[PDB]
Amino acid sequence: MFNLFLAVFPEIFIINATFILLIHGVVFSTSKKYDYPPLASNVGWLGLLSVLITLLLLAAGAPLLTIAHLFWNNLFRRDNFTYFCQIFLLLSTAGTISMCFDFFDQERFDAFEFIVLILLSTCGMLFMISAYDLIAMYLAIELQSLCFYVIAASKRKSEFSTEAGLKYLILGAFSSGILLFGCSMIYGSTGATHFDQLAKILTGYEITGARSSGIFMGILFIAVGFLFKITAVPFHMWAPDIYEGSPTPVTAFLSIAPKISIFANILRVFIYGSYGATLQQIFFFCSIASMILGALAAMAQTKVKRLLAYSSIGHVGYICIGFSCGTIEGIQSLLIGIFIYALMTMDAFAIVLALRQTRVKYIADLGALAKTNPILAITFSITMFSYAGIPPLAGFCSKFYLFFAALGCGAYFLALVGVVTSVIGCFYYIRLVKRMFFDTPRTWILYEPMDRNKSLLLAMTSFFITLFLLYPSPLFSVTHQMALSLYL
Amino acid sequence: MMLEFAPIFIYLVISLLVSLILLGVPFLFSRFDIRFYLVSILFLIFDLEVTFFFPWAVSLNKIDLFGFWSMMAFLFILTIGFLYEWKRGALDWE
Amino acid sequence: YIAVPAEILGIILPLLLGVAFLVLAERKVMAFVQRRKGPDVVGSFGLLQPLADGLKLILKEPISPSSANFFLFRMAPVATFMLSLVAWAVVPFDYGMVLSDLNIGLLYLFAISSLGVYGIIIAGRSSNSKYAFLGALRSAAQMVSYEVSIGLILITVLICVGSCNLSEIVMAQKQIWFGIPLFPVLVMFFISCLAETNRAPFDLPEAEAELVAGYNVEYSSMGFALFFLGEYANMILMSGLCTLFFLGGWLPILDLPIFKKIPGSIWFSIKVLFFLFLYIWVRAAFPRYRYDQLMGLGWKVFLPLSLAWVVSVSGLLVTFQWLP
Amino acid sequence: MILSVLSSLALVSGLMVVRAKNPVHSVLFFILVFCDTSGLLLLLGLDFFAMIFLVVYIGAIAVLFLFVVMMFHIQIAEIHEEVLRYLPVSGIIGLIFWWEMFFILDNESIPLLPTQRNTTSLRYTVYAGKVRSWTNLETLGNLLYTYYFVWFLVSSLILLVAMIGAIVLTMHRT
Amino acid sequence: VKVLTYFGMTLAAFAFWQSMDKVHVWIALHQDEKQERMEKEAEVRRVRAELLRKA
Amino acid sequence: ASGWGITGNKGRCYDFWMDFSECMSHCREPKDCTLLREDYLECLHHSKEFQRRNRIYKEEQRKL
Amino acid sequence: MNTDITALEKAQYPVVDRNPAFTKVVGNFSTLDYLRFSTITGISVTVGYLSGIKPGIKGPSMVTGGLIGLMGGFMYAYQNSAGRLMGFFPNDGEVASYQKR
Amino acid sequence: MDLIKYFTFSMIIFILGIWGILLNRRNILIMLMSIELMLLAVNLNFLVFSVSLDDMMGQVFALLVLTVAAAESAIGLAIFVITFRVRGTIAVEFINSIQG
Ligand SMILES: CCCCCCCCCCCCCCCCCC(=O)OC[C@H](COP(=O)([O-])OCC(O)COP(=O)([O-])OC[C@@H](COC(=O)CCCCCCCCCCCCCCCCC)OC(=O)CCCCCCCCCCCCCCCCC)OC(=O)CCCCCCCCCCCCCCCCC
Ligand SMILES: CCCCCCCCCCCCCCCCCC(=O)OC[C@H](COP(=O)([O-])OCC(O)COP(=O)([O-])OC[C@@H](COC(=O)CCCCCCCCCCCCCCCCC)OC(=O)CCCCCCCCCCCCCCCCC)OC(=O)CCCCCCCCCCCCCCCCC
Ligand SMILES: C[C@@H]1CC[C@@]2(OC1)O[C@H]1C[C@H]3[C@@H]4CC=C5C[C@@H](OCCC(CO[C@H]6O[C@H](CO)[C@@H](O[C@H]7O[C@H](CO)[C@@H](O)[C@H](O)[C@H]7O)[C@H](O)[C@H]6O)CO[C@H]6O[C@H](CO)[C@@H](O[C@H]7O[C@H](CO)[C@@H](O)[C@H](O)[C@H]7O)[C@H](O)[C@H]6O)CC[C@]5(C)[C@H]4CC[C@]3(C)[C@H]1[C@@H]2C
Ligand SMILES: CCCCCCCCCCCCCCCCCC(=O)O[C@@H](COC(=O)CCCCCCCCCCCCCCC)COP(=O)(O)OCC[N+](C)(C)C
Ligand SMILES: CCCCCCCCCCCCCCCCCC(=O)O[C@@H](COC(=O)CCCCCCCCCCCCCCC)COP(=O)(O)OC[C@H](O)CO
Ligand SMILES: CCCCCCCCCCCCCCCCCCCC(=O)O[C@H](COC(=O)CCCCCCCCCCCCCC)COP(=O)(O)OCCN
Ligand SMILES: COC1=C(OC)C(=O)C(C/C=C(\C)CC/C=C(\C)CC/C=C(/C)CC/C=C(\C)CCC=C(C)C)=C(C)C1=O
Repeated sequence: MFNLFLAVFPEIFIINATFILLIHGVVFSTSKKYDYPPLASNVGWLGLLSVLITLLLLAAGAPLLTIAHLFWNNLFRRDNFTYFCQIFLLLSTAGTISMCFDFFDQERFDAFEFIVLILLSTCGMLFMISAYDLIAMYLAIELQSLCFYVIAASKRKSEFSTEAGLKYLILGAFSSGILLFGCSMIYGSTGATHFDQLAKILTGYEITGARSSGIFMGILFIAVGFLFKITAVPFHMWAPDIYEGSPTPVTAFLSIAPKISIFANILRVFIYGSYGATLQQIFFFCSIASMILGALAAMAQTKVKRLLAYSSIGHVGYICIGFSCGTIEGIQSLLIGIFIYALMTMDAFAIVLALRQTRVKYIADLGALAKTNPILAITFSITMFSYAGIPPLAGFCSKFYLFFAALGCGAYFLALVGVVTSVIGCFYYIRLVKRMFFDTPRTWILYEPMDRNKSLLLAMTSFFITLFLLYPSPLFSVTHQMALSLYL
Repeated sequence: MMLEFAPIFIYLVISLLVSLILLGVPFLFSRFDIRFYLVSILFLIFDLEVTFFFPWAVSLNKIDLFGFWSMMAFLFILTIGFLYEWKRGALDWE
Repeated sequence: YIAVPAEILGIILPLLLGVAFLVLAERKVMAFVQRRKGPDVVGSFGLLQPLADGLKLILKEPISPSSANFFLFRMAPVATFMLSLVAWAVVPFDYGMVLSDLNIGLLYLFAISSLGVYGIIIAGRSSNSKYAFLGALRSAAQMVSYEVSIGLILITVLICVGSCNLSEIVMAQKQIWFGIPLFPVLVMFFISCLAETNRAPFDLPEAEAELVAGYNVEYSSMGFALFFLGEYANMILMSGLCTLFFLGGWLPILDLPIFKKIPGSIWFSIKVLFFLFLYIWVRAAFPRYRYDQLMGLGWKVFLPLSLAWVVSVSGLLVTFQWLP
Repeated sequence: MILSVLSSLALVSGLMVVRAKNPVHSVLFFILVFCDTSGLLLLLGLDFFAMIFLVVYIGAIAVLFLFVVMMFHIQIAEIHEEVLRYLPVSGIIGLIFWWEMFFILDNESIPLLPTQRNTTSLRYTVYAGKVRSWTNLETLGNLLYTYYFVWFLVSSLILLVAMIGAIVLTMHRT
Repeated sequence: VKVLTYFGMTLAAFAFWQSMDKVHVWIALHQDEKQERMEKEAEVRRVRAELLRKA
Repeated sequence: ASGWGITGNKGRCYDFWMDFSECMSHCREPKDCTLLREDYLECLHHSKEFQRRNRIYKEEQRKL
Repeated sequence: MNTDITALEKAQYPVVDRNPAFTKVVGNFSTLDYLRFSTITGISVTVGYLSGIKPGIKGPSMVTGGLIGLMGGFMYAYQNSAGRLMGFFPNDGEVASYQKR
Repeated sequence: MDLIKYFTFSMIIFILGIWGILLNRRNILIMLMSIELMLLAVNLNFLVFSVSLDDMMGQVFALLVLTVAAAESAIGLAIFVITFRVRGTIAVEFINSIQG
């Protein structure tokens, strides 16, 4: 009996460690004897440790995660794809946590519950990746969402943070209701919620004239929920406001991990299921809309956070082009894009968090940065050029695939849109470089140097961004492996 | 069978009529306190706990040890939450 | 179904009479403890006092203050009174003596109890009076707080019985009354019943002398009477529930032919009378808690103990395989 | 007919939820909607869910809403607006949803037209399933804690998040 | 609202639901014609596909 | 598809489901399992049964 | 409760025990398992101590970190030992001990 | 006709929630209430389908969805409370400062 639970050792450990940290934090934060010490950094270090131990347990036990698969079948499904997705999710969570300590001590954000909520949301996203039934998928999505709602409003006396939370909760709850409605329609039409059963029922028919309008609209509503989650246009406008109004570590965490989890869900639901061309057309139109709107709105922005939010919207458009084309290379390119975008976003938010120690808000606040911190201005410039997709930086992969699929699926309007939006993006990315290097403002802002954690993370992500294309084989092989494991 | 609910409806109708008769015969001759929200939240949580207890209580003879320990784990999570509330002063009305 | 209204009236009317005389019995017992005589002028031994008080109330002009919640103000007492009445549809007085033999009767009683709070809340809010509103909020919070412990004790009984059917709960006590092994649970249940019915030592609405205005202070004539009647009917119901769950309902004390001679309804009535006497006795014996103290007792004492009893009973019954 | 009555009550009560000027009144109508829903559940034979909808939706959730809305003391000027200018946008959105979504089951689940013949005699009774009938409660409890226990525990995690968030966002200890 | 207003709205809603019942009966009665139209269009499409495949 | 019935016995449409699943588990073309699939879906919704009975009712209303 | 240990991906090494008992797995702990266990626990205690200095709770922080490390290290050692007995990990020692007793 | 009548009941509840979103641009509390209405309609959809299909999966998920609805309302009302506390008002013009 005990050995059956080897399939959930990683999750058991992280949940138990989260409980231990909750108890530790609440017991000593309330201690008069110790004079109510702030425990955000102490619990943060212990939680980073817990995340790393979870990663060790998961990575080193790859076969064991598939033990007792028949017993666990109606609860979840673990395979190679989920293996790599969960490893990447844990790595992203560890990096995001490591970027938070200067924020904890200098702002004096003393709430250790922040770390606990991050860990519980990580548990939720882990269960999201392995979900193999509509019920499990919904429950894990809701756990993740509720944790985000709470942490988005963590600055509870701030107008901005409270506004972010309110908008997030209302729009999140609305989208979740729409998705749940879709799930109910699919169950009513097919008598099934398990992904295997849905695959068997729906395969071979798609729209064979006598199409289940119940099945067709259930798929549509579920897709609407998914598109809200990935911040695809027209279900996107929550994202810029929430990203800007939330505390910056929250914004960094939301920018990466939920995308990984929800894209795992989307792959395993749609790609593994079957209504077909309708849904790929959904993602096609949403990709085009996201690219165009992201480019234009980002061009309008004068503030750093909003610029990065709109940039992420545009990039999810680029990524969803891969899902749309419906090929093994499409899935592989989507995964490569997710990985590279995540690393670049981690780099960008490490810089943003470093600059938040002097309250960076506007793009113009970067003036004369090439004088006051030359190596920081260069590092940030490499990130921008990578965001623009200039070769040989890592960001060039997403552009290359966008056009590869445009000429592979046979889509020339898509190629035209890609060209135009890429040029617009390059303009608003090099505007930052111009501000740091070319401008001569009358008043300068002198920034405090970053802590060791962010400097090390920045140093590694900056080598990856510059040098990835010299040795890109491991990512290519692992992503091809994952794309194949979805069906075999 | 749902047959036994019909007398309840007729009982409700009669009780309502008695209420109207009794009440109608004499016509012939800005300070928000968060602790209420908090007690509402606690009641909601333990209301759901009782809700989940009901099927478990009637099903103990069939679920045996596995069901017992799964409910115990459920209770462990909820009781950790309760300990958190207790330490934070949510249960103190002074 | 044509005879169903006759059965319903045969429940409701004697219940209203019983409430009218419960008020008199409370006055009499309180007086006798206090070395005085209660009402003994209006009728022989004061037995006509309830009819006179009810007649006075119906002959009293209603006030209906100039509020903006004219409908809600009068409907709140109707709601609480109807809820007090409808719980008796599932109460069995003897084997086969019950209006609705609900399989889900225990949860139905819990639902009715949970619904009881709305009359008090709406009366407080609709009365256009800050004192009534504050008192109603405090009373509502107290009732919801003690409802948790009531529900957990219900779960303990359910674990022992394996069915939500009240008659089955009674007949599961043929071997032994549940109040013997679960005596601390019965004490907890009685105290929680006191708190849930806003009764002494938990009667905040009665604490006008303590600068705590009750939720029904703006009510006159028959709305106030409806609130009062619902409260006393709920006291009778809580006594009946204590009898059903822990004292074996209609069962005799000993399974002997001498005890089986007297009908089960009489056994049930006698146990209910004992519990009503304890209600009155407790009101006569002790002072009252403050609101904060009783809230602390609800969340810090009775909830943990109720949960612990759930765990202990279930674990013991699972271990030795004594489950129903 | 009975479903017509309950659906009419639900329709009117829901319109009152979304259109009452006073938010306290909206909460009270919401409570009427849950009562009607419970009636439907009793018609379906799901007495456990019928009772739980009263216990949780009305007994706990609506009470929370009522406590919060009552202490807010909202003035109508802060939330008033004329809705006559929304009739067209609601007309198109409602109609499209109406035409698509009230009739989605019609092609898959074609109704049996009631004929002028007693079909009740064609009801076949299998007594084998009637020897030991299961309540809704015990059928649900046979599954929640053993075969689908992981989802049960994840729901517990969701409730824990609710408790933590409620404390962290609103607590001001005296 | 007035109590009588709520009652009248309930009556109007009852009429609406009975009308919806009539609509459902109409939709059910036209299943056969819709099937016939679907079959004729399927035959036309199949004939066109077979004829164009001849070239 | 789950097999858990609402009254504590095997679900009404579970044997049809299992026949369809067992067919699809070895037939490389889903068109070979079309008949079993439409039997499963007929058990869920009774569409063809009710359509045929409505045809009978229609003819009765036409000949009266 | 019906159980089935059968994994999706078969073991690539000889199966000494398909579903080893808890105490058998613990008794199967090797020197390398104990090294992993002790290293994880020691690192966790060190992190607890160092992160606890600024709040002033280095002792209790050491205890908390040590509890996390003890649980994680035991889970990791159990994972390795059970995987060896089940044939999922290289298990030369287990096979040698099995072919003799 | 039973199943079409049970489904249109839940459907009117869902459409009412949608309309409540559409008609309440100055009243975000009612917007939250409309979202609960939609969640109730979905829950009813699962229960009706469970009976119609003779399958228990609809019932398990209905209970879990009730848990989600409870947690959602708790957290949402907390966020409402803190927004009101910061601004002293619930009017929508005081929650429009993030834009562009
Ligand atoms: C033969 C027997 C004779 C003896 C028995 C006779 C019994 C008496 C008759 C029954 C009662 C009828 C009279 C009602 C009271 C009138 C007296 C009065 O003083 O009213 C004052 C009233 C003032 O309002 P108030 O109550 O004081 O509240 C003030 C504030 O609003 C309060 O603030 P608030 O916050 O509480 O509320 C906010 C907001 C509340 O906002 C709202 O309520 C929205 C108002 C618009 C309602 C829209 C329709 C809602 C009904 C649902 C219908 C189906 C909808 C389907 C939509 C989904 C489909 C996609 O307030 C309002 O907007 C008030 C507007 C009220 C207008 C109601 C109009 C209803 C629509 C009628 C349509 C008729 C069409 C007929 C066919 C229908 C199709 C089948 O003014 C009126 O006179 C209007 C009421 C009169 C019309 C309503 C009753 C209609 C009944 C028709 C008869 C039934 C026909 C079908 C029979 C079927 C048989 C098979
Ligand atoms: C076989 C069956 C036989 C049945 C026989 C009985 C048939 C009765 C037919 C009556 C229709 C003809 C009426 C002719 C005119 C009568 C003369 C007259 O109106 O003077 C009366 C006069 C007020 O009349 P008005 O001039 O129109 O003034 C109206 C407003 O002031 C105007 O001010 P406003 O504009 O500012 O409005 C504010 C709002 C006030 O704000 C509100 O929110 C109103 C309250 C609504 C929600 C309140 C309940 C939720 C709160 C929680 C309560 C506890 C929950 C748990 C306990 C209950 C659950 C079982 O006022 C209203 O909206 C009132 C609308 C009433 C809708 C609610 C009542 C319908 C409930 C469904 C009944 C189902 C059966 C009937 C339908 C059958 C099929 C057709 O005074 C009274 O009504 C006396 C107060 C006592 C009322 C007690 C009613 C029961 C209360 C306790 C139960 C609560 C739950 C309700 C039942 C739930 C069932 C599960
Ligand atoms: C604690 C607090 C307090 C508040 C509260 O809780 C909280 O308090 C709680 C208290 C609750 C009430 C409790 C109780 C009820 C009664 C229920 O109402 C029963 C209705 C059902 C039962 O009705 C019949 O059931 C049997 C017949 O079915 C009868 O058996 C005969 O027939 C047997 C067979 O020959 C013989 O063998 C027997 O010997 C022979 O006797 C039986 O006598 C009779 O009862 C369903 O019936 C219908 O359903 C049919 C199907 O749809 C419809 O068929 C139609 O459609 C068909 C096509 O579809 C066409 O083919 C048809 O031609 C065409 O007619 C039709 O409309 C109608 O029949 C309606 C809900 C309500 C009000 C609750 C509301 C909510 C509360 C107030 C709660 C509230 C919230
Ligand atoms: C060809 C690529 C495609 C095009 C993209 C080009 C992107 C760059 C744009 C080119 C235009 C000119 C760029 C000018 C940058 C050169 C100046 C520079 O970066 O110097 C840095 C140097 O920045 C670095 O530190 C770069 C380190 C990267 C290490 C990469 C080498 C890896 C192996 C080397 C091993 C170690 C050294 C071996 C020999 C000792 C000095 O930084 P400061 O901020 O001035 O002071 C630093 C503080 N302090 C001197 C006190 C330490
Ligand atoms: C307020 C009280 C708090 C209590 C906290 C302590 C207990 C918490 C629960 C800890 C898990 C179980 C610990 C008890 C050890 C004894 C377990 C045991 O006796 O083994 C039994 C088996 O016990 C179990 O396997 C149940 C384990 C409960 C599940 C606990 C969750 C652990 C991790 C789950 C991972 C899923 C992801 C979590 C999602 C949040 C043997 O039963 P059987 O195989 O002979 O037959 C089965 C049964 O009799 C018939 O149905
Ligand atoms: C791939 C391209 C090429 C990359 C090349 C990689 C080469 C390997 C890297 C070599 C590293 C060289 C430096 C090694 C010596 C530094 C040792 C750190 C000492 C240390 O204890 O640092 C502590 C802080 O932790 C820290 O600062 C460490 C944590 C910093 C984050 C590191 C990552 C952790 C999370 C993982 C994220 C993964 C993201 C992937 C998506 C305390 O420091 P202090 O004493 O100065 O006091 C700080 C005030 N509080
Ligand atoms: C400058 O002049 C003006 C306009 O003109 C730009 C206006 O509009 C308006 C006011 C009216 C508006 C804004 C209605 C437009 C709203 C829409 C379309 C709702 C959808 C929301 C967004 C953000 C659009 C995103 C959707 C896209 C790009 C396409 C949908 C998705 C796919 C194809 C997959 C005003 C006053 C105006 O003065």
